[PDB]
Amino acid sequence: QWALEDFEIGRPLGKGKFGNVYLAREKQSKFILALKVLFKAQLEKAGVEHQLRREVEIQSHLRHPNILRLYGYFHDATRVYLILEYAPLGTVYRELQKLSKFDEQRTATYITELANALSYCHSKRVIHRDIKPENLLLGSAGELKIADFGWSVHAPSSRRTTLCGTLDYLPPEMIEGRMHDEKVDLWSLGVLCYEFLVGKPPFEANTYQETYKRISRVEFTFPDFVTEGARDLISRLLKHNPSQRPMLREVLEHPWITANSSKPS
Ligand SMILES: *SCCNC(=O)CCNC(=O)[C@H](O)C(C)(C)COP(=O)(O)OP(=O)(O)OC[C@H]1O[C@@H](n2cnc3c(N)ncnc32)[C@H](O)[C@@H]1OP(=O)(O)O
Ligand SMILES: [Mg+2]
Ligand SMILES: [Mg+2]
Ligand SMILES: [Mg+2]
Ligand SMILES: [Mg+2]
Repeated sequence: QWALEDFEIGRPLGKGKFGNVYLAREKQSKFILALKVLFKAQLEKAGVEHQLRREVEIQSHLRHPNILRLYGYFHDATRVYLILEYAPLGTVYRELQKLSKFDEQRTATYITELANALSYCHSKRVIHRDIKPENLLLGSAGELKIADFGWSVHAPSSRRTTLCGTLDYLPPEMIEGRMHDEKVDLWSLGVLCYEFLVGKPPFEANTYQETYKRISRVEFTFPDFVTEGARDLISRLLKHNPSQRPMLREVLEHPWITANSSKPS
C-alpha cells in the first residue's frame, strides 16, 4: 500500500551496518516522519530477520504518548521500510553527551515518562529489553518516547538471539540467557536513572568481560553528589533477584520521584 514513491527523503537521522534512518516527507499530504530503512541482505546475513517481524508486530499495535509510534511499513526486495513517527528533539543520548549529566528535576521527569510507558507495555505483557539512551527519543515538547522495538518480545522469554552490543543496560538474567520477564526493564530503568545523574552507566568498564562481572555482582558506587532519595530509588531497582525489583507503581510513587518530577501518572 505504501511505497518509496510516496516520500521525499531528507537528511539522515542515523547510519549503520544494516541501513539508515531518514527524515522523510509524504508527498501527497506533506506529513513529515522518519523512515528506518534496513537492507534485507544484511538482516539475513546476520540473523536479525525475525526481530524485524516482532518490532513491527509489537510497536504498530502500541498507542501511548511516551511510545514512538510505528505508522506502517513496506519493502522492495532489497530493503525493508519502517514508517516511524518523527522525533524532532533527538535522543536522550545526544542530550546526555551535551549536558554531561542531568539535574534531579530533569532526571525524575524522564523516569516518570519511562515508567508510564513501560506500565502500558507491561500491561500488554510486552518487554522492551533494549531501554537505553540511543532508543529514547524526544518529542516536540521535549517529552521522552521509547523507540526501537527490535528486541521486544512477550514475557516470559528466553534469549536464543545473540547479545551483540554493550551490556551496560542489561540485567543479570538476560546477560546469562536465563528466562526473563518484565522485571528486565526495571533494572534498565535504574541503570538509566543512574546514568542520567552521574553521566556514565553504573557498570561501565573497559571490557565486555569486566562489565559482565560488575553486572553479575551488582557492583556500583555513588559519587558523593548523588542524594539519598536517588540512591534509594536506584538501589531498589538494581537488585540481582528480579523478584526483589519494585513494581512500576512503587517507582512512579517513590518519594524522590514525586518531589522532583513535574509530569503526572
Ligand atoms: S549490536 C550489533 C552492532 N550493529 C548493529 O546491529 C546495528 C546495525 N543497525 C543498523 O545499521 C541500522 O541501519 C540502524 C537503523 C542503525 C539500526 O539501529 P537501531 O535498531 O538501533 O534503529 P533505531 O530505531 O534505534 O535508530 C537509530 C538512530 O536513528 C535515530 N532515529 C531512529 N528513529 C528516529 C525517529 N523516529 N526520529 C528521530 N531519530 C530517529 C535515533 O537518533 C537513533 O539513535 P542515535 O543517537 O542516532 O544513535
Ligand atoms: Mg502517513
Ligand atoms: Mg537503537
Ligand atoms: Mg533494533
Ligand atoms: Mg559514555
